Amino acid sequence: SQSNRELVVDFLSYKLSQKGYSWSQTESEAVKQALREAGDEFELRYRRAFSDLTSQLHITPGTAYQSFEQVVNELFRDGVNWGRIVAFFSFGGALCVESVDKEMQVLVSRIAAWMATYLNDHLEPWIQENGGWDTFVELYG
Ligand SMILES: O=C(O)c1nc(-c2ccc3c(c2)/C(=N/Nc2nc4ccccc4s2)CCC3)sc1CCCCc1ccccc1
Repeated sequence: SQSNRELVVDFLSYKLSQKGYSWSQTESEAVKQALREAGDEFELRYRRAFSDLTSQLHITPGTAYQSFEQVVNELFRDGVNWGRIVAFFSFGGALCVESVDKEMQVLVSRIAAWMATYLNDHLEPWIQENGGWDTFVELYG
């Protein structure tokens, strides 16, 4: 839904404010706060245990959605758990952060459309199948 939309933005803008950048190119906030937190732990703790997915996608302004998708597919080669969804978000942040690093901040809005597309096309059936976002929270919060 658009629940996923505003979630991609929260995660992205946070990841940028953290790197010193600026996105300007209730119980809900609890999910955002929870995803903000898990991504931070993901980065501190695991990110460097897996192959670098950003190394596999050579991000450019003329990169297509299906390029991104086919890379993101790799993440979920062995199924969907919440962790990999976290890693997914972390990935979008790193694409975003790298983009701004390389003077391609135009991509950022694209990367967010991309993730949102990927979420609804690939992951929402799972999330609702596994208790929605309020469930992710009860576990990882
Ligand atoms: O749980 C898993 O099975 C799992 N498999 C994972 C997996 C499976 C397959 C692949 C990978 C990871 C790969 N990851 N490569 C990445 N490279 C990058 C680069 C930048 C940002 C994010 C990423 S993720 C590359 C090869 C395919 S990631 C993952 C979750 C790791 C823990 C997440 C977490 C951390 C703190 C709090 C809550 C949850």
